[PDB]
Amino acid sequence: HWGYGKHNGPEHWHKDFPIAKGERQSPVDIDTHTAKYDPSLKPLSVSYDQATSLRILNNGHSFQVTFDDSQDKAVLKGGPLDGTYRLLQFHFHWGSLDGQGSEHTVDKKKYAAELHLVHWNTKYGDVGKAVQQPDGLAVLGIFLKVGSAKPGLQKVVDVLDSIKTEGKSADFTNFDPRGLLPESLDYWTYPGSLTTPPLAECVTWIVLKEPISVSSEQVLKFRKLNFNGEGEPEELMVDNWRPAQPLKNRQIKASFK
Ligand SMILES: Nc1ncnc2c1ncn2CC(=O)NCCc1ccc(S(N)(=O)=O)cc1
Ligand SMILES: [Zn+2]
Repeated sequence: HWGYGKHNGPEHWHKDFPIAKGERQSPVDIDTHTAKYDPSLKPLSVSYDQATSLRILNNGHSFQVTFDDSQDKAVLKGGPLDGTYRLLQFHFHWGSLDGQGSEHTVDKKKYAAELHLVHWNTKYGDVGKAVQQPDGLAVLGIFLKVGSAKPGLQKVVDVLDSIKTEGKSADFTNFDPRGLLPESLDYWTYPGSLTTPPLAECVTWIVLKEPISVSSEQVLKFRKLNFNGEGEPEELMVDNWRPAQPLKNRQIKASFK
């Protein structure tokens, strides 16, 4: 099955998922000088005060924190979106070294990691129906650079030792995703895809201009996780990012001058 190694990595995915070579694939390079400022874009509305985190899980390609999406508790609206999108989960993509790990790039610059907050359009009732729609999902992407620690991330990194290998999970309640957001909600947006199989072309991407800073000790804890299950040869969970895909007939818009 698919992964991030030499023999099953991103250059192989198109064999099982031919949409990998489609017209609106993600991630992409964000050319900041070619993005078009669109003063008709609204501010993003991030309403996370009633978020209910449930569990944290090593799924073999990342780790994810999952939320109760049975009600409008933590929702994204506005920006380029029509309607209301419910937070399902967040996860990260990261590198073996600090100069790579993000999926999106900015003027070809790679960041150490990229946070994805995954939301689905309540129009479609469940995330399985939403992935089959061109406007089914909205993913909020946030870049991580290495420097000062992000205090709001520490509760996450401290439990990773308990989900080291594929398939492990743990309860993970009362985690507040607002402690992962940067000051500014200035963003770029473009139509795209999931960055892991099935690579469905169902995502409105909203990528924040301002990265968050995390400490070296925080990102090193990411790099101790395992792709493998317990009892298999240890393969560190690093470089779990898809590289930039061709922009083709798309324009990236900016909410900011
Ligand atoms: N816990 C849950 N409850 C209900 N349904 C759930 C679920 N977990 C998974 N499903 C199905 C699902 O979500 N498929 C989409 C997977 C996805 C891929 C890549 C990106 S990415 N890298 O583009 O952001 C983001 C999301
Ligand atoms: Zn992702």
